[PDB]
Amino acid sequence: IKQRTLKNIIRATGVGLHSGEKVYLTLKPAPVDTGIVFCRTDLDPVVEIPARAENVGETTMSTTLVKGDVKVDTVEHLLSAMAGLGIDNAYVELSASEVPIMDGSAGPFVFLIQSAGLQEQEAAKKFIRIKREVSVEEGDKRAVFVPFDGFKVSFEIDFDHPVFRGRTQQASVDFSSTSFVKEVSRARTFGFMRDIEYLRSQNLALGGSVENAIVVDENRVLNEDGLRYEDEFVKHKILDAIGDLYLLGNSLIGEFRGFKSGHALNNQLLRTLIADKDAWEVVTFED
Ligand SMILES: C[C@@H](O)[C@H](NC(=O)c1ccc(C#Cc2ccc(CN3CCOCC3)cc2)cc1)C(=O)NO
Ligand SMILES: [Zn+2]
Repeated sequence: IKQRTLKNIIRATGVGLHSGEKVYLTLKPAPVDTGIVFCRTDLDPVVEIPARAENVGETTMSTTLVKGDVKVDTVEHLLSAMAGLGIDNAYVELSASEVPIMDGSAGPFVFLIQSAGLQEQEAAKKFIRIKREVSVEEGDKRAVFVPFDGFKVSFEIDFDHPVFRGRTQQASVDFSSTSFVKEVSRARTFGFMRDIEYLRSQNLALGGSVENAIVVDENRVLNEDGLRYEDEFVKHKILDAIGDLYLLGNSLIGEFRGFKSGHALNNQLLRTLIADKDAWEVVTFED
């Protein structure tokens, strides 16, 4: 009902998944109507980039926010955690151009946010409510918003790989009955060994390891300790979608369905929705 921020400042450290750079992350409370703002504190002047669809850059690997010649790479997992915990306002300070990958999931971030504490603010919380279907497609990929009285995220993947043979590749999460933390937050990012070796040849995925990603070779999951969920891969796609959806700037009242979608198509959906003014409205929980 009311806007939420952090109660205290909290710090964490990690490595950027693509850049491999050590990064210091500081989450800070922020005033009412700030939204989630990334701050590049290594730069003078400090560059603030609100986590909004208009600040997304063209990047095929992850969601990247850009302002001038400055970027903040790989924001989706931390944004998913902000969205999952209903954090309206926060500054996310970074000492480098990439959010740390942590364990590849939103687990460390949801724990970090809860550890900082939650602070109720003196302003009504606003939600973006989907009023009509908005859909984007490209080839076999689709991402759609549908009106829904609540918040629901559906995803389907379809990989031609034996690890995916008979494995859950579709999942739907209705957040009125399911906990973001319990069933989505711990889902780790994943990569196919071929895709990974190719990113490595482009000097990308430098901070990647079996400690922060599920690595799938031609036969099996390489990670010795296995999966956190039988449907971990599709649950991570849901985690990614929730982070991308949070670039709308407010919690969503609606349903998202993704069909082999990724950050590029998710962002195209956000832009089409915003441009389609009659397809959405910004409302309070009471309204
Ligand atoms: C939708 C998601 O697929 C998407 N994830 C990514 O695109 C993504 C994930 C992980 C990585 C990585 C990595 C990495 C892991 C291990 C090794 C070491 N070895 C290399 C050879 O095999 C044995 C191990 C090197 C690098 C790269 C990219 C996402 O979550 N977007 O949000
Ligand atoms: Zn991801």
